[PDB]
Amino acid sequence: AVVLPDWYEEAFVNVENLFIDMFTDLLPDYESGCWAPDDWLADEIEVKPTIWFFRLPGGRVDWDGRKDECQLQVMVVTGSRDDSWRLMDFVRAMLLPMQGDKYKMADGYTAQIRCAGEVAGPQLLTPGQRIDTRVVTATFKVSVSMKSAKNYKQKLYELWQALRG
Amino acid sequence: AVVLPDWYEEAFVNVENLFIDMFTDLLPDYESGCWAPDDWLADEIEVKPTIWFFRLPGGRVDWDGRKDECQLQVMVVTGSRDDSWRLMDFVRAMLLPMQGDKYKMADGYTAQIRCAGEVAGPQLLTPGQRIDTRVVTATFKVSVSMKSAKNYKQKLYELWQALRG
Amino acid sequence: AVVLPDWYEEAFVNVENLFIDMFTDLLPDYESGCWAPDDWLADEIEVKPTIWFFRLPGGRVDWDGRKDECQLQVMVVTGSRDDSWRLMDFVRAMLLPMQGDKYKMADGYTAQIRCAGEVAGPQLLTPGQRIDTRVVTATFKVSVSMKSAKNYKQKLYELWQALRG
Amino acid sequence: AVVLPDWYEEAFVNVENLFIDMFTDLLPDYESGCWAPDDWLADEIEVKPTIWFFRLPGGRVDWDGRKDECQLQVMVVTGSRDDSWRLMDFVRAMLLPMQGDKYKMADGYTAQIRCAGEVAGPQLLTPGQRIDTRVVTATFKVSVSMKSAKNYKQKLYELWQALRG
Amino acid sequence: RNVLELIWTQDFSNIQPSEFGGIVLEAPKVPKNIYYRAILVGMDDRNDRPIWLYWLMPKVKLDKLDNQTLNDDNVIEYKPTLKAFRDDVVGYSVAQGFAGPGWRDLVATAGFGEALTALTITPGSPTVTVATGASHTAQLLVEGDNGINYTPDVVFTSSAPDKASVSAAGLVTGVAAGSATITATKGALTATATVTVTA
Amino acid sequence: MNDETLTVYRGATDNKGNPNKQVHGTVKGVFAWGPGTSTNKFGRDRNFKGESSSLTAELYVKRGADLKARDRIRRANGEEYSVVGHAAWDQGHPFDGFDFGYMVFQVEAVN
Amino acid sequence: MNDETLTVYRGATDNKGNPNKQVHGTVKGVFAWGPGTSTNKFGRDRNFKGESSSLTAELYVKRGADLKARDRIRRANGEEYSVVGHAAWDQGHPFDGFDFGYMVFQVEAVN
Repeated sequence: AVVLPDWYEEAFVNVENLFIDMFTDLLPDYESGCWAPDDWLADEIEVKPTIWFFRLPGGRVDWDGRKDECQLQVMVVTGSRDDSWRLMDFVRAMLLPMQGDKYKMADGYTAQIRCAGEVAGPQLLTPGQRIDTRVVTATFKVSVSMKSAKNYKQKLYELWQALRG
Repeated sequence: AVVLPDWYEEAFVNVENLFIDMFTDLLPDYESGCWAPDDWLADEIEVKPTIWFFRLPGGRVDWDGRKDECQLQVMVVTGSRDDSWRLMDFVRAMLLPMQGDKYKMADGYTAQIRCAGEVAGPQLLTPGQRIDTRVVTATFKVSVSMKSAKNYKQKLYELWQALRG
Repeated sequence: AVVLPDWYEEAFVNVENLFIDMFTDLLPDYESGCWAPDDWLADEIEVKPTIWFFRLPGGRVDWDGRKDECQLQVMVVTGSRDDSWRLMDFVRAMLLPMQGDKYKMADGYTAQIRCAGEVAGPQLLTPGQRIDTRVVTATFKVSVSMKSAKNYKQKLYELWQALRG
Repeated sequence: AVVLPDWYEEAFVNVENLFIDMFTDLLPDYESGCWAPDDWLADEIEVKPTIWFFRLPGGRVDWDGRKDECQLQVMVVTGSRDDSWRLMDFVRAMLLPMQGDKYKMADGYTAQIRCAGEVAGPQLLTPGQRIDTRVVTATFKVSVSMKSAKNYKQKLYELWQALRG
Repeated sequence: RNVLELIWTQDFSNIQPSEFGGIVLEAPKVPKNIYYRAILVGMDDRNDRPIWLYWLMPKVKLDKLDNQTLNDDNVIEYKPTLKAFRDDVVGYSVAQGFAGPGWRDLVATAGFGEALTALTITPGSPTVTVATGASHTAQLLVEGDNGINYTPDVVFTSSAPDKASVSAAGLVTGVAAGSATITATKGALTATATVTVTA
Repeated sequence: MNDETLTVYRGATDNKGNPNKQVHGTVKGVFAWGPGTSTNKFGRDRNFKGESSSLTAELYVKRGADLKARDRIRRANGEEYSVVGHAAWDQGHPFDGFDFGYMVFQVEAVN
Repeated sequence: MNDETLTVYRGATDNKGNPNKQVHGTVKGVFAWGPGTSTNKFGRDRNFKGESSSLTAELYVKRGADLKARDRIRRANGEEYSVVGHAAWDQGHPFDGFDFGYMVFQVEAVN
């Protein structure tokens, strides 16, 4: 994959990964992800329910405040409008009342959701090529505390003071 | 359909469903829905009147305040402009003066409409492929109290403390 | 190349060049630049990671304040979404905590990043023709002190007083 | 050309003409203008550097204040990105520190640039049909004093008091 | 500890954390009059030569403190308004200052001291030994008429490095027994000197 | 026939969007740069800071070949293509049942 | 054949975007201004303060010639073109292996 420097440690959590883990624990059979899998698109007439989380440009990160704000778009895809609305209601009930809630992701790291407000409300999108799937989409503003606000200015200074200076 | 967890109960009402039930009680013969039925599109020259309710991105949900604000688009489809304007007048006269009004939906749940105001006024849209139907559309900002503001933090904490923790 | 007047010295640093040098020092093997090289586009199925820095119209330059503000868009291109998000996390952890930090570019000139905030958060762009590449893009507001605020009014006055005057 | 009335004298300076003269005095060999000449478009593989100045809708004229504000767009076209950025740096270092600076144009009239600030920062635009030219564009807000705020109300009144009156 | 001590106007030196690393910081009965010596250091860098602009307030004291909003999106922020008093020892309440190689460049233009017009190197004709004796090496100290030691700024070039070799630091270690002319290379100004070598 | 050896890359994109493509094997097919006496035109995004071009072509391969949709193929020339859609005309003649023995794939240039 | 000598400019755009193009040599090719009995139409940007036109044509050149993608060619007439995409029909006949001896390059007028 990517060979990051040895002295570097992750500072931001992955909001999409955190919510994918959360809603795979909450809904085990129904698959949630950040993408449309090739095998999920194989069946359309009898489509399995799914939830998609997409990080979107929104909110201002506060490195000094140890806050990572982002806009999250949740797309609930089911075979019926009633099922899509029920699943979107479940997602909203899970996300909206969060305030300083902790959650241990699959990585073993316990994140902390500072707050989760709604930017754009749910709406049933018009069908596209996939005609038998009813999708309900909503955008949330999710603020999550960073893993660590530690800076690596020392390593950055060492780099150019050893190579150039 | 969707197998939600056994400990979850519905928190938000369905605004589209609530108004569909309300206007199927108010107008029994005319059909209202959130979609264009396949059999309703079958006849165009002699088109039956219909009312469509669509939830749109608008208003901010207030979970702590037990408020669910949304923008509702009403589409009145009739065979005449005068009939469309009459039906839109009826819809406006029903929705606009609402203030804390109650209504028992088909589910047996009595929902309470906090307030209903108009965002975009009515307008007669230009005809599309369905040339003989005159459609008048308006958008309303509808606020409805939630079924319950109870949070399920206990279930999430048990979930991540039993699997990972 | 361009034959500038003998009496003119550079007044602004190249933000794109500065960050290209910084992230070629931080990430030696992974190539970073302001453009998509023709040889990098040659391999797509097994695509090497890369980072692109684009200066964008944003912020107001303050000549009297010796400040050069610009919006820098970072495009992280890897073969996997997880790798792209890790690399974008590394880039964010590098730029965000900067405050008066110094860096000696390949030209031998030591720049000084006044501050580096984020305007648009990271997001995974939808694939284009290069279907196997996952790109994560973010925009940063970067302010860097100018090389010199010295003005050349005297030379212009000499020019128009010798040619015309 | 245009046969203007014998009693009319120019009231505004041509900002594009002023800066074209200025940057043909500063850079003699490199050609600057408000247009792409037909002979300049003849060569692409070995393209000569050029600078384009376009007056754009921006800023409010103040006739009573003897001011003429406009938005000037500068397009630096060279065969290399480094050369384009160097020339844009030169242009910015010339225009930005201006404050009440006089310049004698080729017409023999000495203008006076009140101020020159940057609205949109420099940016490297994506290539079009002309693939070997790297263009860097930036817009400036240029304020220049008018030649004369003298009004011609006397002639206007005389016209309709002789013809119609 | 120092931040909370300033906020609460108390001395938390004796506050010993519990066995589980827990501390409680009681506010004083009457707000104490605790004085501090404060410095406000800032650095502006020209190329690689920094300018250290600072203030020296030797008898500051807390005056007021802004209200704190405790939300979920912002950390706790302490915003005291320190007031600078006049210390009777140093005799001043505040003193702006500048330092650094950048200030060595900009001091003549700023108007402090005489203008840079001449440069001289203090040893007129130094002699160094070829052998590794006491006088093997020497130091060159170029100093302008401004009274400022410009040695780090000025690079010295030797016409005849075979006899005496002088680097940018003015090293007079030497190579062979002989006399070499050392020219202190600067910009608009220049200085000249002669260095002899004798074992 | 003349044919041409290609390197296939089969894989499935997981729910998190990570492409997992590995060398599945080889396949022999004939590349067609147009539907007839003409050639497909290369296109450009015009918003990409580079000189990458787009192209759609066809790959006539024998019926029953070991090639599927979303299966990248690399030629010995270094060109890489992505197979889009299923095979076409992978059926016997309706009137007779005759098998021409070849099915055409739509390939989009990815380099 | 009639042919036409052209001047090729081969180079690689570095990471920073500087075009490093130099005279690689010469090549002989036959220009085709249309795919048949018609001619391609010149296009304009309509947002450019000038009189520059865009044309896409074809260049039939012998197989194995010293011409590649992103290789600018200048005719003796002074016109300059940019070779977009790879060569087309640079293959033998699938049924036999017959070599027609010519491959068509898509060229975009850049002047």
